Amino acid sequence: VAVQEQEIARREKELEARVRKPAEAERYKLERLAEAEKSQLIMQAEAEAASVR
Amino acid sequence: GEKVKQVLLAQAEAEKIRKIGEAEAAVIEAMGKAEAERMKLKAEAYQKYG
Repeated sequence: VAVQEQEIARREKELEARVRKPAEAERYKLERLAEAEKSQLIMQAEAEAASVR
Repeated sequence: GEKVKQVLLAQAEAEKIRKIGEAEAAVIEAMGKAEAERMKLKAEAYQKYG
C-alpha cells in the first residue's frame, strides 16, 4: 500500500511529461503555423486581386 | 489548436473573396465606360449614313 501511495506521485509527474507537455507543445506549433498559412493566403489574395485589376 | 487554426484560415478565405470582388468591380466598371464609348461613337457615325 505504501509502495502504491508513492506510485500516485509518480504518475502525476510522468503524465505531466508524457501527456501534457507535448500536447501543449503541439498547440503552440499549430497556432504559430496557422499565422503563417493565413499570412501566405492574404498575400496571395492581394497578388491575384492586383493581377485581375 | 484546431479552433484558432480554422478561424485564421476562414478569415483568409473571406479576405480572398473580398479582394477579388473589389478588383472585379473595378474591371466591370472600366469595361462598361469603354463599351459605352463604342456605342456612342458608332451611333454618332451611323446617324450620318446616306
